[PDB]
Amino acid sequence: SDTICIGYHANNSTDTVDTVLEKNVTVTHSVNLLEDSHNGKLCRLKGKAPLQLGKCNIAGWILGNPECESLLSKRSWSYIAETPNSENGTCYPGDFADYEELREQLSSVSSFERFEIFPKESSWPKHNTTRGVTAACSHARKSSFYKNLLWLTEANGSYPNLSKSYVNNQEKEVLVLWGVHHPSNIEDQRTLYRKENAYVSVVSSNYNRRFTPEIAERPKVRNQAGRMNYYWTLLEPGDTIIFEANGNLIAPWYAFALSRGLGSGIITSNASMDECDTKCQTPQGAINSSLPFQNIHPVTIGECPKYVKSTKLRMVTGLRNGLFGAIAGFIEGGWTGMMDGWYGYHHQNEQGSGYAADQKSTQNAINGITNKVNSVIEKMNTQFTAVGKEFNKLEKRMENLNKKVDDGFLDIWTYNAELLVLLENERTLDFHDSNVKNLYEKVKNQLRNNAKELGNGCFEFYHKCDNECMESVKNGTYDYSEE
Amino acid sequence: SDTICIGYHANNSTDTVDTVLEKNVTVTHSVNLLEDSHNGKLCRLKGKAPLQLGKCNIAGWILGNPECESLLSKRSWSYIAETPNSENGTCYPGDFADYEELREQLSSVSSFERFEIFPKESSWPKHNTTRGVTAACSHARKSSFYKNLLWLTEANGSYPNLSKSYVNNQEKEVLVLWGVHHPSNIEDQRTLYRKENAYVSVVSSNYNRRFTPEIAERPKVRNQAGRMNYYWTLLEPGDTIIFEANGNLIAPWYAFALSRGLGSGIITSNASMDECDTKCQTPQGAINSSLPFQNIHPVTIGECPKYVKSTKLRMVTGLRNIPGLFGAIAGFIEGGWTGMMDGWYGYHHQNEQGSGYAADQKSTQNAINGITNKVNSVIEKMNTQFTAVGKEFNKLEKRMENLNKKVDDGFLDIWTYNAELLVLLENERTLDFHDSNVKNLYEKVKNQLRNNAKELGNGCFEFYHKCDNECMESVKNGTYDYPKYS
Amino acid sequence: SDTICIGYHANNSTDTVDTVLEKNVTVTHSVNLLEDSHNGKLCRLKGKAPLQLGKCNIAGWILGNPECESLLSKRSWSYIAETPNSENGTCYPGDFADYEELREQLSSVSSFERFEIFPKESSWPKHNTTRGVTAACSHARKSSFYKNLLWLTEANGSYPNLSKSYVNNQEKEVLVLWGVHHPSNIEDQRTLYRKENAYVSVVSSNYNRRFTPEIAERPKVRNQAGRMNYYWTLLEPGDTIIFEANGNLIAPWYAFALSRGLGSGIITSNASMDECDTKCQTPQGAINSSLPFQNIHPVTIGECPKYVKSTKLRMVTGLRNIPGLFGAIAGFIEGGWTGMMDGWYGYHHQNEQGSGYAADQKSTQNAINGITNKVNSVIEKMNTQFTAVGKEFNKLEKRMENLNKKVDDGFLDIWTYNAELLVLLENERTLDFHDSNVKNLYEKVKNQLRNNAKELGNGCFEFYHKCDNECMESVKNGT
Ligand SMILES: *[C@@H]1O[C@H](CO)[C@@H](O[C@@H]2O[C@H](CO)[C@@H](O[C@@H]3O[C@H](CO[C@H]4O[C@H](CO)[C@@H](O)[C@H](O[C@H]5O[C@H](CO)[C@@H](O)[C@H](O)[C@@H]5O)[C@@H]4O)[C@@H](O)[C@H](O[C@H]4O[C@H](CO)[C@@H](O)[C@H](O)[C@@H]4O)[C@@H]3O)[C@H](O)[C@H]2NC(C)=O)[C@H](O)[C@H]1NC(C)=O
Ligand SMILES: *[C@@H]1O[C@H](CO)[C@@H](O[C@@H]2O[C@H](CO)[C@@H](O[C@@H]3O[C@H](CO[C@H]4O[C@H](CO)[C@@H](O)[C@H](O)[C@@H]4O)[C@@H](O)[C@H](O[C@H]4O[C@H](CO)[C@@H](O)[C@H](O)[C@@H]4O)[C@@H]3O)[C@H](O)[C@H]2NC(C)=O)[C@H](O)[C@H]1NC(C)=O
Ligand SMILES: *[C@@H]1O[C@H](CO)[C@@H](O[C@@H]2O[C@H](CO)[C@@H](O[C@@H]3O[C@H](CO)[C@@H](O)[C@H](O)[C@@H]3O)[C@H](O)[C@H]2NC(C)=O)[C@H](O)[C@H]1NC(C)=O
Ligand SMILES: *[C@@H]1O[C@H](CO)[C@@H](O[C@@H]2O[C@H](CO)[C@@H](O)[C@H](O)[C@H]2NC(C)=O)[C@H](O)[C@H]1NC(C)=O
Ligand SMILES: *[C@@H]1O[C@H](CO)[C@@H](O[C@@H]2O[C@H](CO)[C@@H](O)[C@H](O)[C@H]2NC(C)=O)[C@H](O)[C@H]1NC(C)=O
Ligand SMILES: *[C@@H]1O[C@H](CO)[C@@H](O[C@@H]2O[C@H](CO)[C@@H](O)[C@H](O)[C@H]2NC(C)=O)[C@H](O)[C@H]1NC(C)=O
Ligand SMILES: *[C@@H]1O[C@H](CO)[C@@H](O[C@@H]2O[C@H](CO)[C@@H](O)[C@H](O)[C@H]2NC(C)=O)[C@H](O)[C@H]1NC(C)=O
Ligand SMILES: *[C@@H]1O[C@H](CO)[C@@H](O)[C@H](O)[C@H]1NC(C)=O
Ligand SMILES: *[C@@H]1O[C@H](CO)[C@@H](O)[C@H](O)[C@H]1NC(C)=O
Ligand SMILES: *[C@@H]1O[C@H](CO)[C@@H](O)[C@H](O)[C@H]1NC(C)=O
Ligand SMILES: *[C@@H]1O[C@H](CO)[C@@H](O)[C@H](O)[C@H]1NC(C)=O
Ligand SMILES: *[C@@H]1O[C@H](CO)[C@@H](O)[C@H](O)[C@H]1NC(C)=O
Ligand SMILES: *[C@@H]1O[C@H](CO)[C@@H](O)[C@H](O)[C@H]1NC(C)=O
Ligand SMILES: *[C@@H]1O[C@H](CO)[C@@H](O)[C@H](O)[C@H]1NC(C)=O
Ligand SMILES: *[C@@H]1O[C@H](CO)[C@@H](O)[C@H](O)[C@H]1NC(C)=O
Ligand SMILES: *[C@@H]1O[C@H](CO)[C@@H](O)[C@H](O)[C@H]1NC(C)=O
Ligand SMILES: *[C@@H]1O[C@H](CO)[C@@H](O)[C@H](O)[C@H]1NC(C)=O
Repeated sequence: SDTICIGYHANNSTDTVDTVLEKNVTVTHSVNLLEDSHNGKLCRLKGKAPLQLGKCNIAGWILGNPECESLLSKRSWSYIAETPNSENGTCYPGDFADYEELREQLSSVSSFERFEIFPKESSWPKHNTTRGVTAACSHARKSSFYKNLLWLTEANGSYPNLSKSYVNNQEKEVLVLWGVHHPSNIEDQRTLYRKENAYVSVVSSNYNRRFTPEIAERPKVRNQAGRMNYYWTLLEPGDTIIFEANGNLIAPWYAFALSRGLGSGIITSNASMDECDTKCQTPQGAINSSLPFQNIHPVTIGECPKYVKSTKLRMVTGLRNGLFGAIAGFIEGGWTGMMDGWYGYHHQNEQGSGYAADQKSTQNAINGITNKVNSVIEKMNTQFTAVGKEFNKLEKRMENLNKKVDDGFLDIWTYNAELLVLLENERTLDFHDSNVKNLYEKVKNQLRNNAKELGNGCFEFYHKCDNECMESVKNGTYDYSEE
Repeated sequence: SDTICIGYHANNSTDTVDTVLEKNVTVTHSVNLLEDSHNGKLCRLKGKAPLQLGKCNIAGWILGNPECESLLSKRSWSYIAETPNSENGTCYPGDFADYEELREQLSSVSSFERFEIFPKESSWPKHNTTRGVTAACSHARKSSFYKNLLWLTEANGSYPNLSKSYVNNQEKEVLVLWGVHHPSNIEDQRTLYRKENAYVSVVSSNYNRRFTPEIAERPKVRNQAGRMNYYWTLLEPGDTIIFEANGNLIAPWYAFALSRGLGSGIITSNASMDECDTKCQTPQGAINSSLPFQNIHPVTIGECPKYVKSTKLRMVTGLRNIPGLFGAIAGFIEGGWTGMMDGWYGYHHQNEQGSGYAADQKSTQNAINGITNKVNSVIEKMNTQFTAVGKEFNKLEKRMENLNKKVDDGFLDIWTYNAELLVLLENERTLDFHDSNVKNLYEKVKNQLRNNAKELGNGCFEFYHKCDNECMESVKNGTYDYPKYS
Repeated sequence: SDTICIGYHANNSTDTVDTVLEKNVTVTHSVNLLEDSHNGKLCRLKGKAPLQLGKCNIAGWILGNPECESLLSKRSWSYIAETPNSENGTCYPGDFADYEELREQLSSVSSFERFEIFPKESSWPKHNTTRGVTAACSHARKSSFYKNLLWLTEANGSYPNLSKSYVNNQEKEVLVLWGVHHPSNIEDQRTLYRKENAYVSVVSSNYNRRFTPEIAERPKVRNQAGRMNYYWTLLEPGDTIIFEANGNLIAPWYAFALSRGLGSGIITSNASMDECDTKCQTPQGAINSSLPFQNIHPVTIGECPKYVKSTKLRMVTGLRNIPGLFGAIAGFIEGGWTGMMDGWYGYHHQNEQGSGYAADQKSTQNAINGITNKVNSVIEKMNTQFTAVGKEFNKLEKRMENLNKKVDDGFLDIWTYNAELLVLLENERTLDFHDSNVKNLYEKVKNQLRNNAKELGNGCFEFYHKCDNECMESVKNGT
């Protein structure tokens, strides 16, 4: 007897997917949508390396703590990496005004340039510029001080009025930092500033603040009962800043001209830097930006996949290894032997035997599933952003609001991703079930009376069929010689 | 021989939709789910017109900058519209305390009424009330000052202690604003206030602050080295506010009795206002709220379609236009019928009495009702809370500004993804549905005409027996007398 | 002649669901996905009862308003419940610094220990410790004061310098509260403090502030033109706090050692407490947390279903009830069988030995298992973290308040839309599924009886050969 069979692919694949109706379905071909690995390194974003702070936090780096590396020239960075629990910040204890705010300002800086705003050798001719050192800020076992500030003191029994101004002719924003010293007793205030009641005044076109030292005994920090409060402001292009004091000023020595870029952010990381590039950086390492979802870390920088709590997001592209009754229905098994398509034919006649795929229906199915995967992947809108937000000890409400935002996006993206994969995996299998059922009915319609339907997807020809009648039948031309 | 064919509609439509399996599919009918047009005007929200500030920002308007129009009547507004050239604010340089907070609080009011809190002519018998004008607040080429504040100065060589109180009897909140002058040198401090050390004190039942002038040389803004700081508080009904100073006070002259309503916001727009109503205002113009999505602007006020980055959201309602999951459409019935123009699905008959198309009304009306219900569900399930998306943050609120941007951008990402895929997937489902309606019509006829006709394999049945117009009507209305012909 | 029929289940159910194509479809079985009821009481979260403040707000409780002495002995809680009449707070008028911030801090406290930081009887030997009472803080018709603070005044014509330190040896954070008095006139300043210009100083390793009294005429609140501003700080373990003053200090008397727990929150509720447990508390009452969605209240504490504006989220699990896409149900098999009560799909046989219905167990069991897996996926994929939705903002934080409102409202719109459409679309898919299982059941037998029977067109086959009960069982068993 002669036979033409319609059937589908099977292979040695062990891939499993989940579907809305069935868990743990072994499938022939599949695509993973979930980034779940990282390279364990810090990499370049947008071509530039990050600003690496090493032993310091931003306070110590921006103030110039003697244990931190100085930036002498103009530099650029993609994001900032500080390590956890950096211990070199404000070596002299005090309050850093709007510290988190300043950290956020430095996260959106494309270029950054240190310059000597009030040069130490020439700006203070009637004050002592070389005695302002302390053991709290020592380096290599010798006392020192912040490299960007200058602790002025009395000279020859007097601390005269000082008035120092600076005009921003840099055609960009200038970040100016300064300090105010608060002694632990009036003896030290008298010794250093030759006055009991001093003041500091700092003004620009849009900044204006007056400081008066407050003297009291305090618990010792870094063996210091005194305090220095740190302050900063952004001087607009063309604007001037005026410093006026008769005591206690920790004066600007170096300041920073800066250029703004894309908003970036700060990564806390114990990971080391490497000679890699990336479109998306996480605290434990860089991740590929090709898939729509990732489960490595919710706080990322770059053009990043959405963070999900999922551990598996596997999308079926092939077949069971149903809704339309053929696959796992009346055609109960796949053909490992057919290795050139998803759907096709098996012939058995006197002229020879073997499997062959139907190129038309397989190519249509391959092209459609490809469009489906590309839509799940490429419809994902991806802007360059920095997720992280920093809040101080009196911003717990803002911190919890930020956590409620990140967590809600996580719940929405996790649920929708899980269910999308479950439902569309079901749809993809029905699509294959319907492509083979339509292939069967196409041949049945052509083979109207010339064959018996065996009920297994196979038709036994009455008309004697060689290897020549079939090529016309699989090419869909038939002339409906009874044995 | 006589023949009855099953087929589906085709027309001259050029609409294209995308589906999960195929992009750019030509279809007979489709619906747009994406608002992509606005009317270019500012409209009334919740029945009320916005406050239009024109040349002024809220600061200049509320202080009474001499270049701003004063409000003589009691009025109401749903939101505030300032223009990109709103440049007239604090004409005398200084800090406006909690400015953004005041902008948000003033953005929608049930009633608003300016009134003379401390009449200039009668409240300060021992101070100079006529010398406090400056070129920084010039008007008509003459020095001037804010119309709602009064710059008190010394009179006859003395600036006496002042203590002025006001009881809120307005049975609503009163917005009281005031200022503090900070001279640029001690000579000016002496000349105007006859003291080097002055203070200002302002107290209510829940507001309590003391100000002392700080004198220093400062860079000149609008040719002023001095500074004036502006302050405000909302005095609750029945409460008292007390001003105490011996110098430097920029005193309240007019205040505002107001009732605030549900929180609104500020629109920055160069669009003109019109006598239109809307549920959703956008900076470039009002938009309809009938569709679930819009791509006009992310920052809107009202009950608004969700903002998406999509450029096209077209939902198929009809069929592939050919002038498949179930094998019929674009399968064995490979083409549509331009000739059938009164339904989606139907028949072509040819017998000795004539030929022509006819739509199957039952199955067509069923499909129209389902697709209608499907489109209405996609549209009407969209809950949109009244919201004012915009948020203003000052130079020290950058983290807050980025948190607000992360919220708007996260919602944009969720809604764009969900909108695109919903249309991609439901477009596929709608086409499967039409394909399955044609299969069931074809199979319905095949069951009726069991052996009395040959299946040609293209949607057509070749009758063995002669079939007239009562027989053809019998097949199309599903009362085919099968035994009669066997 | 002998007949075998394929059909589907029908019952007396009146449940209705909506589908994307058709509203209000009567179905045989369904599951509710929407929690829409609550028990009307306050319950224990994570095993611990809430702190009920009753007549007091948090200011009155933490400061020790004399009308809150019944709250001085509560030490552990899961969340805080204030009532709509919580009116006893700062009985002496003034500003409470970072009050909302402190309310959020106390929302995340596991254990709480009040302790006498500066004992009134022994810490102030040269000041008057018994005169600092006022009618603004009355108790039992006698002037009084906060039970956790001490209003120090001059003794015998002088208010001497004071310096008091405290070392946190509690091995946990110590919440320290204090105040600064601001009289309305300089006569009262001299009377209480023997000084016109005083100062207060409070310092630790990370806190540093100096306060100066401001003397001015003020409107009277609770008959007081004076003011007391309230302050606090969290003292780190091992750190020292130093109080220094020569006047106007309202000194700490008791402080609080606290241990943080899971971040929780504050509920305002008129509901009474009961001896119940819940994984989710709402202001009107506790709710079940089993379903993925609830419509009771958007501001919840616990592991909570997502809040939706929906009034009905019913998912069909069974079939159209007749007491489609694949053409059988409501197609050529126009009705369901109330008689078949042992399955969703099955057969009716009629031959010379008898008649009756029989469910096809394989196809029914396969369908029941698949629909079960689907219902469980919709439910169990819902990630539910312990959260406290609520956020409190003061009169100068409207922008923050409206940003929090935009966040809550955005999540509500996303979840409502997605829930409604998921149910409409999966209800359609579920009904399509049943239509397809009966079509495949019909087609299986039609292939089996290729020439031996006439297809009647209603799901029934008229046997040509006489078919007995072993022939019938083989057709129903596919043998
Ligand atoms: C309650 O709290 C108040 C605070 O509000 C206390 O008031 C303060 O008390 C302290 C001590 O009681 C006062 O400090 C003293 O100041 C005098 C005045 O010194 C000045 O006057 C002289 C010239 O006019 C000169 O002697 C001084 O020179 C000092 O400073 C320079 C700095 O370079 C240095 O070179 C010198 O060597 C001197 O150090 C200065 O110009 C000062 O003379 C006192 O010295 C005494 O104390 C120190 C330390 O104890 C000791 O070393 C000396 O031997 C000497 O015995 C001292 O420093 C402060 O001025 C007060 N402040 C106010 C506002 O009144 C009050 O005392 C507290 N009461 C109680 C009961 O505790
Ligand atoms: C370091 O910093 C301190 C504080 O910042 C400065 O101290 C101030 O210095 C100014 C300038 O000398 C002082 O102002 C002066 O006040 C004198 C007194 O004026 C009052 O009394 C007279 C007569 O009773 C009245 O006519 C007058 O209207 C006032 O009521 C004035 O007479 C001075 O004017 C002289 O200088 C100006 C220019 O500056 C001329 O135009 C005049 O013609 C006149 O010759 C002057 O205005 C001020 O009092 C000081 N403050 C304090 C708190 O003492 C230091 O000067 C500064 N530098 C140094 C080196 O210490
Ligand atoms: C920069 O960072 C380093 C590392 O954190 C700092 O060195 C550390 O300084 C702390 C504080 O002084 C030391 O702790 C103290 O040790 C001393 C002596 O043992 C003791 O008296 C204190 O009670 C406390 O235990 C710590 O041991 C020390 N560690 C090392 C490795 O040196 C340094 O101070 C920082 N310098 C600047 C300028 O920021
Ligand atoms: C600033 O103060 C320092 C220390 O008080 C002065 O340093 C002294 O300088 C002389 C030379 O002029 C040396 O002989 C001393 O040994 C230095 N003392 C110390 C402790 O190093 C310094 O001179 C002062 N600055 C100016 C400009 O006079
Ligand atoms: C109101 O706004 C106008 C325009 O912003 C101001 O006029 C400008 O004033 C500056 C002086 O600082 C000049 O440099 C410009 O040439 C002016 N522009 C025009 C078009 O005249 C005006 O001063 C503002 N007035 C007040 C009271 O705020
Ligand atoms: C005007 O009011 C002030 C304050 O009420 C009176 O007293 C002065 O107050 C300031 C504080 O702002 C102190 O620095 C002064 O020392 C006070 N003057 C004294 C004590 O004589 C002032 O007396 C009042 N003016 C008149 C004319 O009564
Ligand atoms: C505790 O709260 C009550 C009510 O909120 C406070 O005031 C009572 O209010 C009404 C009159 O307005 C009456 O019940 C009593 O006359 C009021 N009581 C008193 C003592 O005035 C009460 O003052 C609050 N107590 C404290 C210490 O804050
Ligand atoms: C999933 O299927 C694989 C075979 O494909 C099997 O080895 C494994 O145990 C299954 N896991 C289950 C049923 O949980
Ligand atoms: C103070 O005297 C020293 C003496 O060595 C001198 O070097 C310094 O320049 C003087 N300070 C001045 C002139 O401001
Ligand atoms: C889309 O379809 C239209 C109409 O058939 C056709 O003209 C156009 O070339 C197609 N291509 C794209 C990219 O839209
Ligand atoms: C808004 O809808 C109305 C009613 O359908 C319509 O007349 C109007 O043109 C629409 N406007 C815009 C801008 O779409
Ligand atoms: C100052 O004195 C003149 C003449 O006595 C008088 O006209 C004027 O009103 C006085 N100033 C004030 C504020 O009354
Ligand atoms: C107020 O000041 C002006 C100067 O601008 C002066 O001419 C006038 O007389 C003064 N009036 C009083 C009452 O002092
Ligand atoms: C069906 O068509 C026949 C032929 O004209 C007609 O006589 C009969 O009334 C129709 N039955 C219906 C519409 O139910
Ligand atoms: C829905 O259908 C039922 C019949 O099962 C009917 O009683 C009811 O009135 C219909 N409408 C609503 C809103 O329930
Ligand atoms: C404190 O003051 C009260 C009343 O003012 C008085 O009865 C008491 O004896 C005083 N005690 C001391 C120690 O001064
Ligand atoms: C101080 O006040 C107490 C309060 O009772 C009093 O007994 C004593 O006599 C007063 N005088 C002195 C010097 O202690």
